[PDB]
Amino acid sequence: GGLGELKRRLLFVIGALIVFRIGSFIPIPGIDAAVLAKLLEQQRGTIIEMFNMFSGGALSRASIFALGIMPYISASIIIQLLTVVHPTLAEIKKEGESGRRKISQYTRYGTLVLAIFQSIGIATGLPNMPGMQGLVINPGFAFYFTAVVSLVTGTMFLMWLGEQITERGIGNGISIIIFAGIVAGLPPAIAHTIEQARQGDLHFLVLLLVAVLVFAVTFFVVFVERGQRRIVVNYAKRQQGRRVYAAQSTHLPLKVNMAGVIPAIFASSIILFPATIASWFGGGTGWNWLTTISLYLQPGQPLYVLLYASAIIFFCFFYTALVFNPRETADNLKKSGAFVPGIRPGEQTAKYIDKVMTRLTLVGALYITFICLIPEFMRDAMKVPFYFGGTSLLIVVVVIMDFMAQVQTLMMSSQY
RNA sequence: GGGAGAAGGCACGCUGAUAUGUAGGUGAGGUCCCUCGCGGAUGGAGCUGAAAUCAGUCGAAGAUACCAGCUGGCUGCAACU
Repeated sequence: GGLGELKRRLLFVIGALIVFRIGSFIPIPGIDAAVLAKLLEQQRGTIIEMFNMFSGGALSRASIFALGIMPYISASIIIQLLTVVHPTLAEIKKEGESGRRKISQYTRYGTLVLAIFQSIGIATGLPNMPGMQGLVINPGFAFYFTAVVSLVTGTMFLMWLGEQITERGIGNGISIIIFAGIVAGLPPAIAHTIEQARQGDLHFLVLLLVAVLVFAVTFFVVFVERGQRRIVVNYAKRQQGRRVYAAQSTHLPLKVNMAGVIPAIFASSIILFPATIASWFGGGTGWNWLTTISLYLQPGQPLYVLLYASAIIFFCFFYTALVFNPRETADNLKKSGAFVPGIRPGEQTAKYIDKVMTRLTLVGALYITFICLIPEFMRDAMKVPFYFGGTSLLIVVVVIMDFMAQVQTLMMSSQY
């Protein structure tokens, strides 16, 4: 706040959020958001609620972003999938950053194609199914083309905003946009909670217990994320071997979390994808089957909570194992002549680190599972609104902690 | 040539550093050359590894056991194995 350098970046990010907000408050022409918002009040609109949380609340308002930034993440999932399966992309990836720019371009183009396909499916399928129940506009090719091009331009401009915040400002664009979109719904929730509290509909003690529990979860997950296991190693004697004296790290820190919201968003996309594709048909055979299997996975249902929990565990474990590389560490200790008591340098050192991280990231994922599990049972028992949900809290905490970590990192780098 | 191992004396363990194993010994990967091979040069990862010096430490005793010359002076005879 004091430094002007970070101040300009802050004003840039905030301003970007302003532009994004104004752009998100503009509904699609020929679409009434009132009947849509009225439709979400039923049980058939509860299944799309979880998908609405990642749209920044622009889904109910029928803004220029239908799916939000989700198709970009899904596009990244598809790109990584083709990278794992097809060796052709893997070869290009090994050609250096020059091929990484190609993977980039193909990821953006894939995002474009997915945006087009999803625009077509959504706009054509759901409204025109009854048809013309929610929309007055006739099911013609004009409305189709209009909706397609509109959602394409919207998603493209959104990606542009994501690139601008990432480049000309601190932190990730997608991260801060999703974060802002999530925390934007908190003040109306609190306001409506207070207004209904004086009506006798909601008890004050309940809200107090909710707030206290939220603060407790906060303090807890903050305490956990900064928790780490350090490996003590004393090296080295005999100063004329051209390695010592260090003047280096006397201990190797090991963090439970990376940390990032990427596994959470990815897992969210993966789990919600079958729920998203089945939510396009409200009536007909979709009501008899697709709507049923859409009710199979619900934020209020324990099954979806357990499945999403397992997804969180798997994605977080895989990501944590992917980011941290014991090879580079072992090579770093080898070139410096570090000898671990405990050990002998080689491949045996890499197996030890993996052995520790396997017993670490596991119980860490168990902790995250618990933290994600509590607010659902709290929502069932205390009847708290959906803005207090566990996923949103996790996203907020991760985003804030990681952003502040990056800030302190930049301040430490600029210091010495 | 010998006599001579003459006689007589000195250090000797362990641990650390000089060097997280040195001097040497071996010689991978790589790059180059080739009359292209079980080739040549470069190359130094890994592996092996004395000796010494300095500092410390235990014990009455460090060639701690088994192992492993008694030595010197005069003379007879036979040169010698």
